[PDB]
Parts: sequence; C-alpha cells; structure tokens
Amino acid sequence: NATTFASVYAWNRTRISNCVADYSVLYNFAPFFAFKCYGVSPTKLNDLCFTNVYADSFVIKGNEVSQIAPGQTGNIADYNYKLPDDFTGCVIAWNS
Amino acid sequence: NATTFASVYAWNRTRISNCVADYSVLYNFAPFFAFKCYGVSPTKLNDLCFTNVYADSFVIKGNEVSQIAPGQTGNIADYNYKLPDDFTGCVIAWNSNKLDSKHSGNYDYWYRSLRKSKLKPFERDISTEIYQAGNKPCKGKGPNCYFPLQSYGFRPTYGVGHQPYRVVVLSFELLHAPATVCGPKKSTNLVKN
Amino acid sequence: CFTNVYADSFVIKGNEVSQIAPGQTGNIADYNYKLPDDFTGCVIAWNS
Amino acid sequence: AISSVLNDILSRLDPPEAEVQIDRLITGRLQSLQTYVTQQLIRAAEIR
Amino acid sequence: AISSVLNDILSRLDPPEAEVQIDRLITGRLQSLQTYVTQQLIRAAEIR
Ligand SMILES: *[C@@H]1O[C@H](CO)[C@@H](O[C@@H]2O[C@H](CO)[C@@H](O)[C@H](O)[C@H]2NC(C)=O)[C@H](O)[C@H]1NC(C)=O
Ligand SMILES: *[C@@H]1O[C@H](CO)[C@@H](O)[C@H](O)[C@H]1NC(C)=O
Ligand SMILES: *[C@@H]1O[C@H](CO)[C@@H](O)[C@H](O)[C@H]1NC(C)=O
Repeated sequence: NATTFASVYAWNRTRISNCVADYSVLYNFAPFFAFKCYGVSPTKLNDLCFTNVYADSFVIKGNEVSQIAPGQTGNIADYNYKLPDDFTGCVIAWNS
Repeated sequence: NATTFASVYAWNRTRISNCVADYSVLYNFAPFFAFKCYGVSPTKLNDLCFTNVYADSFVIKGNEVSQIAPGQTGNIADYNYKLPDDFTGCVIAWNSNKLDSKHSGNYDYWYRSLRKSKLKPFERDISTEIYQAGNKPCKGKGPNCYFPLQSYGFRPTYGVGHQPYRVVVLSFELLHAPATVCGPKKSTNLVKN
Repeated sequence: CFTNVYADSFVIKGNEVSQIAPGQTGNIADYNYKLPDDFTGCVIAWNS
Repeated sequence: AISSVLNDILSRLDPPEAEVQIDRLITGRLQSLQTYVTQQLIRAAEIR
Repeated sequence: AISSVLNDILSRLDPPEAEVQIDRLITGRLQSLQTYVTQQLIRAAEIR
C-alpha cells in the first residue's frame, strides 16, 4: 500500500524475516491481474516455510509484464531487472 | 515417433498387447536425455513377458523430468500426472526443440497449475473449470479466480534446461497369469520326466 | 595407498559424459568403455 | 524386496541392482532361521 | 533413522525416502521385541 513506487531501473528492495507471512490479504486484493508462481504451489504458501523473503517493487509497462519471468529476454529483462533461471518465487502485478 | 502428442493434463495413452515386443528398437533413437527403468533392468526387458503394456506420451518441461518418478513433489508431479509409489516400468525423455518449439511461441502445450487437491496415481484431469480461492464464488476471470491451464510458451531461443522434453512412460504389470506381450526369445521343445 | 593406478583416457561428447559410470547404459558405455559393478577410483571430465 | 523369489529378482534386474533385493531376502530369511534355531534350543532344553 | 517418531518421519520426507527410515525403525523395534520375547522364554524355563 505504498503511496510511491520506485522506478524499474531502481526497483525498491525490502527484506522480510522473523515474522509470520499472511497471504490472505494478498489473495483478497482485487485489482491484481498477473499472478504467476514458479517452483512452489501458490496455494501452499501459507504452509511452506522459508529462511527469508525478498520483495522487489517497481513500475513497468503493460506489455513488459511478460518480460519479468525466468529465462525471458527483453530490454527490461536484460538491462532493468533480471531474474535467475532457477528462480523459485512469485510475481504479482496490478494496474496503476 | 508419431507427429504430435497431447498436453500433460491430457496425456496420450495407448495399450500394447497380443504382440511380441522388441525393445531393441528403442535404441534406434539417439538423444535419450533420460532412460530410467524402475523395477526392471533395461537389458533384461527382452526376456520377460508382461500382461499388458501402457504407453503414456506427453511433453514435460526441461527441469520437470525429475518430477516423473514415484513420490515426487511439485505441481506437475501431483497436479497433472502422478506415478504410483510401486511403479514398475520405464521412463523415456528426449529433447524436442526442433519439433516442439515455435519462434513466435508454442502455446499449444498446456499444464494445469490450480486444483483443489492432488490427484491419485495414474489419474488424468481434462476439465478446464475455473479455480476458486477462498469461499467467494467464481463466475469468470477476476480476483480469487484463475484459469488452471497455463501455456508452456516454448521458444527455441530458450536454454536447454527450459527446452520441451518429449516424455513417454511405459508401465507394465508383471506376471499375474495372463501374459500377452512377450519378448523375442524363441521357444524350444518340451521334455518331461 | 593404491596397489596399481590405471588411467584410461579418451575423448567423448559432453552429453555422454555421465555415461561413464558403473552400471550405466549408452552407446559409449555399451560398445566403447564399460566399468565393472564394483569399480573403485575416480572419473575426471573436462572440456577440451 | 520387490519379490519373494530369487529367480524373479535375478531375471529382471542387473547384478548391481539385484544385490539390494537379494540382500533384503537374505537378511529376512537369516533372521527367520535364527529365530527357529533359538526356539528349538529352548524346546530341546525343556524336553531334556 | 532421522527420528524415533513415526509422524516426524511422515511429515519431513517424501514417501519413497521415508520408506527407508520407517523400515529402519521397524527393524530396530522388531529386534527389541524379539530380544524381549527370547529373554522371557529363557527366564520362564528357569522359573519352570
Ligand atoms: C495416443 O496416440 C495414438 C497415436 O496417435 C492414438 O492411436 C491412434 O491415433 C490415431 C490418430 O488420432 C487414430 O486415427 C487411431 O484410431 C488411433 N488408434 C487407436 C487404436 O486408438 C491414440 O488414440 C492416442 N490415445 C489417446 C487416449 O488419445
Ligand atoms: C524501499 O522503500 C521503503 C519504504 O519507503 C524504504 O524504507 C526502503 O529503504 C526502500 N528500499 C530501497 C532499496 O530503496
Ligand atoms: C519419425 O517421424 C518423422 C516425421 O515426424 C519421419 O520423417 C521419420 O521417418 C520417422 N522415423 C521413423 C518412422 O523411424
């Protein structure tokens, strides 16, 4: 619910740990339109546990949404935000 | 060989029976990225007799080959194609970039990602009904509703670890009386006493 | 301390590198170089 | 083991893989034999 | 085994991997039971 979002080339990075992650609020979010998870079941997040979680927030174009995916190619992917091939996590995107 | 195999959520299945099986022909294929036989030595495959063989063909991801094994984890293993814990048969996986990849994107192959519960072993789910998250009823695309089937989006430019992999599982039931598929070994005369 | 050291050296395709292992299958293993069920030693493969 | 018949284990598995199943059968049958012999010794002492 | 609790093995490993640990527990507890019964039989002979 941050009022201001960082740029794609300067994507805001936050670390979250030592707390309980509630995904019910994330599910209840209405304007979400692009929810893709790789390596883990999205419905099993409430049960699976991890060490730490990293949140990277930015703003891109509508057609650039598909660029944010492992193994993808593009200007945003190559020179703005690159994901590992073995990425095990989720990506959420909503209109602004 | 064929020309096209269905998607994972609707894996093609055929039965082999009332014929002599010559597994040597399998060696004709070159790549053989994965050739893993559980419960039987491949070299011994020509000497036994199987009741009825079942061939299941589909196209799995580059890194999802390892999920085709008993008791495996992941969305593919327990959402689209689940092998029994007591599986007895062979698994073959070879690359298909030159045949199953489109430059604009091969979206003809789909896999299911959202479902209420994991499947039983050797169970196929072909329904494309939407998935509901929570208790709010779903009537279409929107919050808490998503299409269970997702396209692979295969592209030849992708790496080998993300290339499409043609995967075929040969599952056979061992000697339980009515053996039909038998090896190419020739019989001999019968001697008593 | 090893009684006698043997070095079998050859060149193979990269995709068949994993074929050099006891009990493995493949054209290289079946018709070129096969290791026994109780092989002891090491295998070193590097790109050339 | 996969089967209780040594012939069935040997006819369907390579040596290195069949070693495990044959060994499971060996361990089980040795345990059964040892149990039989111990019970027989106790019964023999009683009958003596 | 990884633990002496059946449920702890159950909710930590996949079925094929948990088979080995559960079988180790089964073998250990069967050995314990066989030892107890044999000792009871010997002591019962002495008491008889
Ligand atoms: C599995 O694929 C095979 C090979 O295509 C199918 O068997 C034949 O498929 C052709 C092409 O569709 C049909 O014309 C034949 O009639 C099929 N033969 C038989 C004996 O069925 C087979 O149908 C596929 N299995 C499934 C479940 O789709
Ligand atoms: C992201 O934004 C938060 C909230 O303003 C801020 O505390 C944090 O330092 C930012 N992180 C980066 C890497 O800019
Ligand atoms: C495999 O299929 C191709 C066409 O998809 C065909 O040209 C080729 O001969 C086939 N190989 C066989 C039948 O051995």
